[PDB]
Amino acid sequence: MKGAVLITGASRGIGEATARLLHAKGYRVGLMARDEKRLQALAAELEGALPLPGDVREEGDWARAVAAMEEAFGELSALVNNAGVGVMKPVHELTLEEWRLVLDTNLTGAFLGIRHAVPALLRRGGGTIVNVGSLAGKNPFKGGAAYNASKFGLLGLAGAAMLDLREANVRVVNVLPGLKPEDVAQAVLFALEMPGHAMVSEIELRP
Amino acid sequence: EGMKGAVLITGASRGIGEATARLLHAKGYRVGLMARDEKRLQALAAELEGALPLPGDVREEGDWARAVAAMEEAFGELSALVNNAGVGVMKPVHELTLEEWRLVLDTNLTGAFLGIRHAVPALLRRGGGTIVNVGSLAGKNPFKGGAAYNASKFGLLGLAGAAMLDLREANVRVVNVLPGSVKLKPEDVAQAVLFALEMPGHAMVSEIELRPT
Ligand SMILES: [Co+2]
Ligand SMILES: [Co+2]
Repeated sequence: MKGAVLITGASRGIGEATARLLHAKGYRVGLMARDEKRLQALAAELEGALPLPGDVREEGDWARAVAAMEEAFGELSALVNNAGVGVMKPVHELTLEEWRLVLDTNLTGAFLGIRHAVPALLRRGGGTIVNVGSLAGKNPFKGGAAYNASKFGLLGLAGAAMLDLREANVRVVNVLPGLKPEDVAQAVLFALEMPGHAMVSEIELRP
Repeated sequence: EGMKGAVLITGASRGIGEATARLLHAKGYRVGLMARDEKRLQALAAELEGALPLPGDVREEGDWARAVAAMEEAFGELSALVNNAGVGVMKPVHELTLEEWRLVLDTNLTGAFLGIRHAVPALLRRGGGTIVNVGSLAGKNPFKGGAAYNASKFGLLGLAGAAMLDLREANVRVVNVLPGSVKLKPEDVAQAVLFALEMPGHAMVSEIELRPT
């Protein structure tokens, strides 16, 4: 009875470390990821976890994932918006398709996560939404136009969302890594157990 | 008189956009008026001789391609771009539809990207130029109902920051013009946009912050 937590980009990096940590801590986690091959292996490692291969950009996949969490665990206590991809090229060399891939996955994906998760959290009397910040701090860098745009956008989305859901006992917390994936994973764990009283809205880790 | 530059302005039919158009044109700059409301663009184009009415949607690469090209055919070149297009839908984050969300982000954020993508080549043709982004307070201060608006305004700074680092070696200056922290008239912003454009070349300005006096 630790709480059902949905995690995007769970097949690798921070997502995987987070998945592994929460599962080893008694959390019943849902693993959302695009890479089916990796997810399949992780689904057998974390027995009990709910493997949910899909596309964070698709609103349909989000409906199915949240519905699946409630059907398998009876509820959704938290969402960890981690999913994040990049395409490092000079701003004027990026194509619309590349721009969209990053923005739709990193930013639109988080928005959809929130939209589809809130209704499920409300039915549980509340919950937590954790967003993973940029893995390169909050300073612009060459070739990062799309990436920075998505990560900065994410903060704006999270800031407004925090104010919106605050009275419905839904805490929006940002975990901003900008070392090791196991580190960020620890930060996410803290955000899920420590707060609760809806006060901490941002945890930052040293570069 | 008649060789100050050719500037393409988005959201030119109203507010800051229109104020920038009137000033720059009065100062000798050739201007392209980009906005969706064709009637208002035509009306404003009539008030300014030479002004190029370029109705179009900043979300479409197609309209940007045609706009920039129209600029080069009418004025022989494009010297600068001013991003001022914007739309707003405010409401609780989870109550926002995917459609309402895309309207805001594609127009306010993707629109600037497409603008940089299609204006740069025309600027590289003449050896350089300027891209001015009109910022917003919503770019730093979250607020109830601003999920999509804040996200697009925060993201704009991310895009702009990396953009200036990518283009500075090609002599393309990306400068941001935005409000202070804590009323600012449309004419005041137009003035800042004016300076950003006309200033000597040497470790120039990357950002100009304004506030009501
Ligand atoms: Co993944
Ligand atoms: Co209009």
